[PDB]
Amino acid sequence: MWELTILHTNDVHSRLEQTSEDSSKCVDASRCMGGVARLFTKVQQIRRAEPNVLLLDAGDQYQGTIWFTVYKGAEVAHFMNALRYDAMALGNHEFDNGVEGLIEPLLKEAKFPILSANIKAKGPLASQISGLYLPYKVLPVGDEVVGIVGYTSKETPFLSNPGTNLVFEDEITALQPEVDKLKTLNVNKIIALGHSGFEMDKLIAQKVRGVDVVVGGHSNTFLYTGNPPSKEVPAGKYPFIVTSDDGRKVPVVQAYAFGKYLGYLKIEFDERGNVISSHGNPILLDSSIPEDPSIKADINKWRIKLDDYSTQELGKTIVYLDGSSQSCRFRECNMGNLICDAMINNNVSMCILNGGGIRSPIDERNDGTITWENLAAVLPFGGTFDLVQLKGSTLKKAFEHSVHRYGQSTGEFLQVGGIHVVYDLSRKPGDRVVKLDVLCTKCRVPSYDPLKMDEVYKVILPNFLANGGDGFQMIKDELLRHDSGDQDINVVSTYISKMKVIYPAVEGRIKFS
Amino acid sequence: MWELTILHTNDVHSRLEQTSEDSSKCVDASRCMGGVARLFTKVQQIRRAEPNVLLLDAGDQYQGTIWFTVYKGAEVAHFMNALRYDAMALGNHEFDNGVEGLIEPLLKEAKFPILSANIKAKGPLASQISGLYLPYKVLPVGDEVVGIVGYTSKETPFLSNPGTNLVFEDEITALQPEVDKLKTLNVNKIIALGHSGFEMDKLIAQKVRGVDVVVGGHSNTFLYTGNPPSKEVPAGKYPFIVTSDDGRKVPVVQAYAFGKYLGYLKIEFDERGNVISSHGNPILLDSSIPEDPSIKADINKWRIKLDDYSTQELGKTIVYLDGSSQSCRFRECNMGNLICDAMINNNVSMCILNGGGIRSPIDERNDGTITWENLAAVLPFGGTFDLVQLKGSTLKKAFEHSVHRYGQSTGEFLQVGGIHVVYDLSRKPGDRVVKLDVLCTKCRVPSYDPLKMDEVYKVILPNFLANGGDGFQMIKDELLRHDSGDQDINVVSTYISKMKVIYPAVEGRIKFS
Ligand SMILES: CCCN(Cc1ccc(-c2cn(CCF)nn2)cc1)c1nc(Cl)nc2c1ncn2[C@@H]1O[C@H](COP(=O)(O)CP(=O)(O)O)[C@@H](O)[C@H]1O
Ligand SMILES: CCCN(Cc1ccc(-c2cn(CCF)nn2)cc1)c1nc(Cl)nc2c1ncn2[C@@H]1O[C@H](COP(=O)(O)CP(=O)(O)O)[C@@H](O)[C@H]1O
Ligand SMILES: [Zn+2]
Ligand SMILES: [Zn+2]
Ligand SMILES: [Zn+2]
Ligand SMILES: [Zn+2]
Repeated sequence: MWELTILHTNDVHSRLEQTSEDSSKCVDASRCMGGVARLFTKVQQIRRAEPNVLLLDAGDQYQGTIWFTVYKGAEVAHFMNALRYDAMALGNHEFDNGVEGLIEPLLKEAKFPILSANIKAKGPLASQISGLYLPYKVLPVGDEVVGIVGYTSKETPFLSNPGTNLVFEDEITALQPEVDKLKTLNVNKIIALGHSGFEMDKLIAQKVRGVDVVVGGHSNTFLYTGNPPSKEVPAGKYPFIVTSDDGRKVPVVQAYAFGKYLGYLKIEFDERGNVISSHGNPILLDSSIPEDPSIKADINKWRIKLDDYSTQELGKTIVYLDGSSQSCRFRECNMGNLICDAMINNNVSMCILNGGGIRSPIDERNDGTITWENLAAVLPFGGTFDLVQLKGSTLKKAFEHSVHRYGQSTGEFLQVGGIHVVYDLSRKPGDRVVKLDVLCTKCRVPSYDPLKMDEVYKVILPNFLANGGDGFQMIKDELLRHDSGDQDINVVSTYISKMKVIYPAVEGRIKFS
Repeated sequence: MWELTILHTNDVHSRLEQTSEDSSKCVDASRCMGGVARLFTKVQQIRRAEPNVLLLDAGDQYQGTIWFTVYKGAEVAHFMNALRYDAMALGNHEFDNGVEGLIEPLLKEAKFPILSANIKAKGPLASQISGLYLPYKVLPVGDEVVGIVGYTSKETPFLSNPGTNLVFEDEITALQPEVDKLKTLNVNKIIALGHSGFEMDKLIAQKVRGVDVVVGGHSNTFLYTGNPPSKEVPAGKYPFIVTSDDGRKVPVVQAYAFGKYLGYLKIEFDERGNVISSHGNPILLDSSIPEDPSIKADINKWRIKLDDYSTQELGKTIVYLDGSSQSCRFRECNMGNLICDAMINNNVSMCILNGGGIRSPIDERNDGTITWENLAAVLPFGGTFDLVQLKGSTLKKAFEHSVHRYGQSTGEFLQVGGIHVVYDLSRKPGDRVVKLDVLCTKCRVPSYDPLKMDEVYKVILPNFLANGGDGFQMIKDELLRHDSGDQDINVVSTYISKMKVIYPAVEGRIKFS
């Protein structure tokens, strides 16, 4: 009989400073949430109350806000060290700044094991990272040992910039020998901590024999048993119970994203390291839990650098800039419309944009003041808006891909400019596009004329889509001409200043049967 | 066996200086048309070829271009005197500058009879304007007399500001005693010259016993026998033959508008002043007819004052600003979209605009340069964009009115901003609106939601529509609140400068089944 409490965050994405209800910049501080300082209070509060506790992270601490743009990992290592994190799995966004952008700020400065069993190293890089990350860590909790095995998304080479001298083996295949190794090492209790998404977490739980619990991330999954405290609608109960082939009931947990919730999972274990009972719920980190003062003071010490890099007004918004996943990945969101307008205004009649790239909404309640900061949250990656030459057939395929797996918060949903697309989800994937009228360019007056397969159109789109990202291989493998455009933020920054006061709308660009 | 040639212009609307194929400012002078100087050449050319000729005008020289804004009638009297016009009927736009702004520049300076039989004067104005205009004029042509009887639109009190001491009696009723008078005065030939439109011209021809020929205007009707020389599609043959009740075939003519065509009509008359034969066609005044040099020199000697009209680009257009009647009064024209955007940007989610108020397109081929001159052609009246508070039922009625007599180049067709209307012309007038989704204002993110009858909307529209013009009595008799807005031109002038480079489009705001 042993009691362990697992506390977990996943996909925080640089929300060190407290955010709004929608994870945008904290506007109303009385009705504000999350943050590293507020989490310190709840973590500390749990730590004293429970006997054996583990604060874990399932990746994606990188990107999302100006904190990352400025410190590039210095904030993550400093504040995760401050919060005394027990362990963290490598996320796909941890490789965004190349291999050194992982080695120099985080891997060298972290006072905690950073894990990953399915990443193997070769050649020059082989000895550089050797020992900086481990496949597993056997933490001594009380008078028991707990083995944590890490894993990072198999698709990280596509999804980010991990490098050429790192190899991403299959999760379940690379995890099993490491779990079996730990079992022989008399490690009765195995947590698997990884960044591969909910569906992959569930088969890990069902397939990897010996994993007592799965703590994942990547997909921003929100799980809840009961009536949720906020706008987040749950995908299942907390914990999600997977019945392994072993005959065990393996709990699977996720904490949404942006440090809005601290995942709490209490576990009763037997003499042999088997879950007898488990229960919990992700704790909503809201104003009812005070931000720890000493830790918040350090955030303010690290804020004056961030202040200079976004302490002035660029434009004003009278509409709420809806840059939320719930809207931008399922329907035409006004933020996507704004960015597309900004793109064409920077030069072409068509713009295409992956909803996945819309990382943050912008709140108009702060009188509409749109600062450099509000916006480096919407566009945190520093890509560009590149010119392309596409065939009508090529564009029809991309729209077909746009809703190929619709309804799974995937980022391949397109936000458009100068395109009027209508979808029918009742039909089979591959024949769901019902209309695609595009804005004419040879014409003297622009009018929407249906797309012709055999005609060549000039579309402006992010570097990510030109690179063939989000599975848009047809764009990369069928384009006629690609051109290096201007920096993504500066396209929206120059447009906002030019407009002075903005007000985009859902005007029927994307429609559904 | 008498031969009379009637030469006629109608609705020139201040196109003294030659214009483009679309009556906008002359861009390419080698492919340019119309104008007072070019007309002088063709008129003089006809005059020396034919024996008995009459140069007549059926109204509307006033308003249209900056020539009228600056000289307010000095140009009309000076150049019509130069062109040696024989007679002119009063048009509805002649009263645009009140009753004094007609008498002071034109009525006192014209070296030709200005006619109108259906305008009667009362009280103070009675003796002021006594003799300045006449109901008829008996011109001596060769060794014969020709009686011309004038008429101005019955609805001029609504259509413009004709003062308060002028009374507009019915045309056919006021014309008949004057034609009967002339017949008793032994005046065998009667040509009726008036500004009431084509349909009214045809009933005048059928009904007023004794009228040998009708030469009209107001409706910009283009008539042609054969293959037309330009974009103007004809409404009938030239001359249009009306069969009068007293067994005569009465010819009816019109020469489109803007001085693009000089209407030519050949007439064989009998001993008793009866048309035996008649034939003609409106002559396309193009570069193939040279502009008379002496007269063009005078146009340039005056032009010098008009030159200080923003001879610097307020803004640039990359699209052709389609401000033509053919588009703006039948479908959603990009010019109407531009003005509506300018109105909401000015200071509300909805804008409505009468297509009639779009008096001129703007040509983007002149390096895209938009000047105060160009804008004065689109918006020549000096109205204002007023705020209104109308209920859904009231707006639904206005949209029904919009297409109540659709297809007759009437100005009550609405151009919109933040409104998405769909019409079905197959249905009965009063049941023609199938969709009317409006842009929400109480919402945080603007989205198009269907209009509710019992809800109030805050629409921005011209003062012309607010004081119930174009038969939109429902606007004037059902509004909840009206507010004095900014000047029409200055709303578009401030918007263009703010945007720097504009590019409106036909984006589906107005649609049809
Ligand atoms: C230049 C491109 C910048 N990046 C990052 C990035 C990509 C690839 C390399 C990279 C360099 N190289 C080497 C070139 F030689 N190979 N590869 C680097 C960085 C990106 N840009 C845009 Cl526009 N969108 C991006 C994006 N990354 C991701 N999304 C979106 O994120 C969505 C998922 O979001 P989520 O569910 O919260 C899961 P997670 O992102 O929280 O892990 C997707 O559907 C995408 O649409
Ligand atoms: C402040 C309003 C300015 N005006 C002029 C005007 C109206 C009325 C008074 C007037 C002052 N008052 C007194 C107020 F206390 N009563 N009445 C003066 C001037 C106007 N404004 C706008 Cl927005 N549109 C106008 C307009 N006039 C006409 N259209 C349009 O012209 C179309 C027809 O064009 P057409 O076929 O070429 C025939 P014609 O105009 O060549 O004769 C119509 O359908 C209208 O839409
Ligand atoms: Zn993430
Ligand atoms: Zn991730
Ligand atoms: Zn006219
Ligand atoms: Zn008229």
